[PDB]
Amino acid sequence: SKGEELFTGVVPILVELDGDVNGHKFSVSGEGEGDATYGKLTLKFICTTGKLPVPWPTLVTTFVQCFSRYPDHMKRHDFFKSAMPEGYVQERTISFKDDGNYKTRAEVKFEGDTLVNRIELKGIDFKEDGNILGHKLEYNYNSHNVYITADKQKNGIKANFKIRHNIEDGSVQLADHYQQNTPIGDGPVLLPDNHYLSTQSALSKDPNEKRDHMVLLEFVTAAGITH
Ligand SMILES: [Mg+2]
Ligand SMILES: [Mg+2]
Repeated sequence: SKGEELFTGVVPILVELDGDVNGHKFSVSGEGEGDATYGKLTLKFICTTGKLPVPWPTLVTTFVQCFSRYPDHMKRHDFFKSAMPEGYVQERTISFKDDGNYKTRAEVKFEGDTLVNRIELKGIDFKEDGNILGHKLEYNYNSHNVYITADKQKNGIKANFKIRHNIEDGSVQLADHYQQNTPIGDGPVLLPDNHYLSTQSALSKDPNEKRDHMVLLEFVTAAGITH
């Protein structure tokens, strides 16, 4: 199909987010590249407004699942690439257990040859000395499965998953994710059978970077269907 062919090589990525969490307003810019042939993403994010008022890991899922590797036998289930180049809206509610929530609305599409993720994020109901506003989360990331189901009435998909953020005391802060994707354009899109994205992420720091930032290396493979 047309949109999957846009991803057979290395594709430059731009991410731009504006956020307001409990009235703390901030912006982040990111750049990198994806190689969906290998399910591979490399991204660097910079807080352009100063210090990020929430922990970097809490934003990883919000900051391009079109770069997932869909095995050849699963290509007919790849909604994300099928919506390209016109793109898709991706919306989430992220519910931090015993704390606040983020609501995100993003548009993922090509601008020229560059894959862009533009996000508005709103966070409310956070506790002033909870794990988020209190910055009690370790700078690391666990592996998780993203469970995808079709949403035919919206010509799109939904997903549900649980992200676990490690707390500095050794405990875990659960972030329940509910997700909806809808295509922006008028091209045909693929409505998938149930499957999941097996996702692993590593966070690091650029030793030469003094702005508040995050480097992300992520690998994602679609799975759960055998033939
Ligand atoms: Mg291929
Ligand atoms: Mg731990």
